[PDB]
Amino acid sequence: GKAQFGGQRFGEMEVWALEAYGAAHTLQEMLTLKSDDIEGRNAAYEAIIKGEDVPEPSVPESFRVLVKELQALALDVQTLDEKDNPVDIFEGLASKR
Amino acid sequence: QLIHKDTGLIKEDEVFLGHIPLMTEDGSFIINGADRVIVSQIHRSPGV
Amino acid sequence: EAALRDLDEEGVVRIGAEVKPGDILVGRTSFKGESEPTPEERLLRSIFG
Amino acid sequence: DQFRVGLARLARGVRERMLMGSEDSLTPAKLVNSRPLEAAIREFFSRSQ
Amino acid sequence: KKEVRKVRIALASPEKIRSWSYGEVEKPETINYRTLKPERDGLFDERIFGPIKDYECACGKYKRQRFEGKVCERCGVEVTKSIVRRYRMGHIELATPAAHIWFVKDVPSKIGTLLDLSATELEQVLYFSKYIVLDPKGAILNGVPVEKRQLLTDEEYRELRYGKQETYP
Amino acid sequence: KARVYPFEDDVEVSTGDRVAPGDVLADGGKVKSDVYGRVEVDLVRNVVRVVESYDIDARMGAEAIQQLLKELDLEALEKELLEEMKHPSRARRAKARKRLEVVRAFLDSGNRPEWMILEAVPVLPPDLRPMVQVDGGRFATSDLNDLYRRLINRNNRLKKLLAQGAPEIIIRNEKRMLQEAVDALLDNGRRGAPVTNPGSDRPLRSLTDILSGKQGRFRQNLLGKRVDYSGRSVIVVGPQLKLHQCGLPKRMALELFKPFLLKKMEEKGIAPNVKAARRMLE
Amino acid sequence: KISTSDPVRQYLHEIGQVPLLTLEEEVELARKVEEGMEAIKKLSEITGLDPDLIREVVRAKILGSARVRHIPGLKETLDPKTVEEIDQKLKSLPKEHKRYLHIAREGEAARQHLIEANLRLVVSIAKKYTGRGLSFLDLIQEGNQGLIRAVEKFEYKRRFKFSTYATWWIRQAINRAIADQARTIRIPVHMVETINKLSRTARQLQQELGREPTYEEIAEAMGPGWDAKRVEETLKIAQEPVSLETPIGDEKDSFYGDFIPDEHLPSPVDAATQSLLSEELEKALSKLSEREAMVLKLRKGLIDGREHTLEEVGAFFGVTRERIRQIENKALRKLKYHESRTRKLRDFL
Ligand SMILES: [Zn+2]
Repeated sequence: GKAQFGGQRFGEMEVWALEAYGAAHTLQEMLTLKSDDIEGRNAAYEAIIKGEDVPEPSVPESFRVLVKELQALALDVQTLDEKDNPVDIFEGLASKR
Repeated sequence: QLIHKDTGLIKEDEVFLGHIPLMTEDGSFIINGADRVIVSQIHRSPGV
Repeated sequence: EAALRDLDEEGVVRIGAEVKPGDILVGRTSFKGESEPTPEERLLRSIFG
Repeated sequence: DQFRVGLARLARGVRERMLMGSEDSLTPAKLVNSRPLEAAIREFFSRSQ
Repeated sequence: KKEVRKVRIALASPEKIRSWSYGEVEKPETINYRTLKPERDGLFDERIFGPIKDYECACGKYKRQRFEGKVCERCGVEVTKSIVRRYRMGHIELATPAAHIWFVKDVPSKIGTLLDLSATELEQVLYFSKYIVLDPKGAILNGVPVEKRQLLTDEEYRELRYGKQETYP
Repeated sequence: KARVYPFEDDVEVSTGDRVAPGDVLADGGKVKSDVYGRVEVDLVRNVVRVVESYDIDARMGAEAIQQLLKELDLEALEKELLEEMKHPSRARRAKARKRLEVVRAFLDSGNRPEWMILEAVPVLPPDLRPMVQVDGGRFATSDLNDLYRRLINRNNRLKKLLAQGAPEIIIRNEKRMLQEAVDALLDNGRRGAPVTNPGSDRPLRSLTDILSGKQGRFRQNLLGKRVDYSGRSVIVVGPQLKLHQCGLPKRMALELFKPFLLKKMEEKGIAPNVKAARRMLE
Repeated sequence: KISTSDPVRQYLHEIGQVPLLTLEEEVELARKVEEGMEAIKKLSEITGLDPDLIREVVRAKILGSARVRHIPGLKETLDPKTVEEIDQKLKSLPKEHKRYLHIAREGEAARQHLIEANLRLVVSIAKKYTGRGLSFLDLIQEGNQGLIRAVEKFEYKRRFKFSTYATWWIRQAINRAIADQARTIRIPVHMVETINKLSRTARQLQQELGREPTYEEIAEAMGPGWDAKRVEETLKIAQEPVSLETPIGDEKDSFYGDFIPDEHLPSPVDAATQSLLSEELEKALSKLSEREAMVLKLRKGLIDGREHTLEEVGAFFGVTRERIRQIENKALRKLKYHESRTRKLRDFL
């Protein structure tokens, strides 16, 4: 903002570096909580506030968004598990009727 | 000067619609209050 | 109010003031949430005028 | 040169006037408009690389 | 509450497509300017995409989160986080079928590369605009009876539809 | 080119039907017509011109193609092309395989060719292609809406036209345009390029474009995110520091840990509650 | 040639069109149409079936089968079944009537011809409505429909050229659609009128006045109900607007959007605050006048409109507003001052 700072441009080069080390979580939270995962951060904040541990990372808007773009391009993108069963990344607001 | 086949030589000697910036005593310009500068750039002279 | 000590000049802050990040160079006011006071806030607010 | 572009851009304008231009209800600046040239140069400085 | 381990990518069943759409856009209308309102049946008709105000209908007949997810019997808009507006998808129903380019300009042009069709010459020519191919039947002829599906031109087409006519001033 | 069939006593059909020879024609059955074509009704000599035009089906655009996709058993072509695989040693054997793998993927990973065609166009959630007010009475949006718009426009127009039993020409032509709009949206520029009808003849950022931001070779893509508990400053050397240490401007530090900090505060008399400390530091 | 991205020219093969519509021909065709409809009327009536319905039929058949909408709006009309049913019926009708049939038949067919033959007249017009803000094509097609209408609405009986006639309709459908699809935002026509009306003047003013006249100037200039700040709002409203995908001064990888922030969603801070809020609130709430502590909340706190007294009376399905006044008092009062002890929400405002 004006009286509010912006965030550091965490890029591939930095991703790469991180990866190299193997700090899975960091890189995750790094890009999720610390950045694109909505609900997370808030939940994150609060957690910290109450002096609690940290919740786990969901899907980064970036990606969700992505999925949509695809869909918008008439392209089903399906998250699946081992049993090869679809998984809703929007946990509801995607499932209609 | 606009004339007519009928040798109609009516001359409205005025049209100040447009004004243009001026160069400071030092050589720079004032654009929207901002001191602006113009960089003389080079090129391949016109010839053969 | 102590936050108005200097910016008292009917809107503007009085010239020659030692300002620090967070003070008010200028005071401005508009209307938020399309000027609709939260019902949640509503209650709270009432409890003190 | 920049003066010319918006300049030539005015003549384009002025030539589009002989079309529906009256016998002699066209003489001065009824055939005029700075905006095009105005912009050109203006646009120039202000937004010039 | 659990985790995943496999991502998929498959085309979209118009069904599947429709299986997503929380409605269908029928109207171009963006937003009403006088009040900045998601034009009804338009591109922002929150009736389709949802509340613009988390947990709250249009006409406002419904507000508090104390109406978990009960549709509006009036404005016909649900009640939940307006956030869903950036997630729900609607669709358009095409009066006629339209081809997904990524299966044309991409070579081999999958589809044509699937119909013995010139990744351009054949494919393009037809679909896009000008020429026609014989869909199912073609008994009548010009020497050659038919083409199970081979190409044909307009004049060709009409010289069969209208047979043959001629005006003489 | 038509067969004059004069009639008299009983009646026929309706000047437009395909007949060859059809069950009945005119005059209580005293008339049929082994030959094909379409009916034309004369009302004077009770005669009937029957230009020849057997009923054939030759459609254009998707519909056509679409049909084909449906009308096609892979299980078939599969083993079919399989029979060109080596037989024509090198020539026609090349193409064969090519075309063949496709199928296998389709054939194998359950899908359906028909799918590649469209009649159900998806739409991005609003807040992903928002419309927001900006400056002293103006707003902004994404080209999509626009793309999207024009499209809709076309389709709905189309409807009427059909609903209007109009000259398949303008019709076709229309469809044509529609199709354009179609792809125009999906990926603009892949064939002719549309731009903001007005002003900057710049193309409108289409799906694909927007997507992979391919208009950069996806080599320079805007790859990167912004972190929340980040900060930056110039560096200096700390001879005092011990290998695993590093100097940090309190001030800066402060912000980065605000929350944690806040908590501690509260955790200590000094801070009754949160918002307290919160403002307490503003 | 290849990427012969010029639909224009293609459609422009309207030269292959035989505009040979001599008066004598136009004429002929004309009557042949009216009659065609008049017929339909008889029919429907002489059948108790809907007229539109009829002609709808008449079309398909004449419109050939290679053209039947595979999806008549997805089964609307049973294009392959309910259709013939009608046919054999009409066909199975007496000559006197059945004759009307082939009439409408020819009637529609005729129509078609007429249309096309003047498809170029169309174009010759669209040309003038160019730039205004809409694909030449779209332009064309629109005027095209306006034409058809003109056809429909047309009494040849009154002797006079169709060209000049329909030419009208075309214009309308055009402007019509211009006002419609032109903007990115849906706005009234009368709106448009004036809008242009404005811009136009601007020139006739700027020119004369030598300078850029402002509200006042124009507001006056404009007329009957023209206020400066009015003028003002208009322009604002008459704006284009702007792309989020616009590259920024960086001219490299920045886009307007990269800067628009979101305010509809609470920062983890607020979110937390509110949740945190929602907490102590009811904390106090509970340890209080059961049905009477809930009253206010149950009202706006749960739905809408706390202290709708004259309502809340029957909303409590009992006690009168008179008493309500009281309740509130002690209720709130008793609270806050009690909460002067257990300080909680005291750290808000
Ligand atoms: Zn409602």
